[PDB]
Amino acid sequence: PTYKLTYFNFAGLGEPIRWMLSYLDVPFEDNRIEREQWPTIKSTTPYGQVPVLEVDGKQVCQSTAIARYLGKKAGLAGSNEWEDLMIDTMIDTFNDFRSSISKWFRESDEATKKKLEETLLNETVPFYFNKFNDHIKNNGGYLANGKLSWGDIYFISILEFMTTIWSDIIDKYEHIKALNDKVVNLPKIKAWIEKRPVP
Amino acid sequence: PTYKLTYFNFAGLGEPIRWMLSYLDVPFEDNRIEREQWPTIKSTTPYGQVPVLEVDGKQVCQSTAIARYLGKKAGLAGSNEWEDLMIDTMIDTFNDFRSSISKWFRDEATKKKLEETLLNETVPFYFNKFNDHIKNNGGYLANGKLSWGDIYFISILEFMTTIWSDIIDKYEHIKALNDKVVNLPKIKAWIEKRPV
Ligand SMILES: N[C@@H](CCC(=O)N[C@@H](CS)C(=O)NCC(=O)O)C(=O)O
Ligand SMILES: N[C@@H](CCC(=O)N[C@@H](CS)C(=O)NCC(=O)O)C(=O)O
Repeated sequence: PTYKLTYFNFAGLGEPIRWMLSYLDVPFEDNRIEREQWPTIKSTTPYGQVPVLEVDGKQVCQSTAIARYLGKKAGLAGSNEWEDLMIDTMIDTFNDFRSSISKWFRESDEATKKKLEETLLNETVPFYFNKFNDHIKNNGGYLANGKLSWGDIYFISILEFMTTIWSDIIDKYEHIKALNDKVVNLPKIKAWIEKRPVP
Repeated sequence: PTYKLTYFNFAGLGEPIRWMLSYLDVPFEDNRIEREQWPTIKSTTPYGQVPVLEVDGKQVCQSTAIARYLGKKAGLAGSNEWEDLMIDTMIDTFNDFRSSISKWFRDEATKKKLEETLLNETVPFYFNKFNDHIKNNGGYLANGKLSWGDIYFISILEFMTTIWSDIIDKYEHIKALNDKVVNLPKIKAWIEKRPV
């Protein structure tokens, strides 16, 4: 198939798809958009947002849906419906968490924003990350089913983005950091990290 | 297995799971939580929220994940991974739409303003696209055939209609999809026995 990814010129929600396509070892166009050109491109997307992955000429959006699809293609999904449920539930929970990051990112009042960041760093992150940490510990060192999934790749690629703001944030969570080191050293993901544009 | 669904005593995000369990034709305990008891129950849930579906005692959360799981068990998912992507992408987009709703649900004059953006901007942006998608793709959200996404979509829209009675009336293909789904025998039977 042909693959063309459109996203902004940073990691964000494009990166899970880039990592999955790299893991899949397929060529793909990495179409990156500057923030300056976004009001132009916005009206061209199916629902006004990126990422968009064009597969054999058909535009598909939603980072999670696409990651799962590529995960199936990659052999990084479940062996049965229950195993896929174990992956899906963790990523939907992660996406509930990262909604908090989005609220903080889009706040225009600086003092409120500082208040969101405080709540985020001292209540929200511990609440979710202690559970994620305990879950990974008790699930074989992975998000789900004791084995590598597209969920692990989605989780780590997006957490890496957080490390660009709060650099130490995942360090104290031993099992999150252990999954992080494992994923970024998958050879094709490692390669992508080495060759990817480094803003 | 045994199934126990815990959610509040209204439709909301529990209703897609109730509809899917009904469509699956399996017995389940419909554990409907009153707001008064929610502070007690909240700490017992995996991540502080409902719905929670207990499957032979194991707690699973996340309404979309559960609906997809039950969808696959019910023969209402895709025939291949492309077809499953077609369902999954529409529902994640619908969940983006829903996210705008959730903020309203969370001062009665600032509520009145959030509600004007929802009805006047957010709803028309999304529902025009959903309506035309359904129109030009066989009368369903994905792949020209009934999926768990249709169930999820219509059940949550039905709950939105209990607040904004005319919200889908101008979207004739959405309304038509609604009418198809709620007249499915297993669904219809649920709608008749559920709390008023
Ligand atoms: N649920 C969507 C969220 C996509 C999304 O939020 N895209 C943002 C960038 S991360 C965007 O397009 N912002 C530009 C805008 O909203 O105009 C997904 O997971 O792909
Ligand atoms: N992504 C979750 C969202 C769950 C959610 O937002 N649950 C709300 C009710 S619809 C809740 O439990 N509110 C009570 C609380 O947060 O204390 C899902 O789809 O199940």
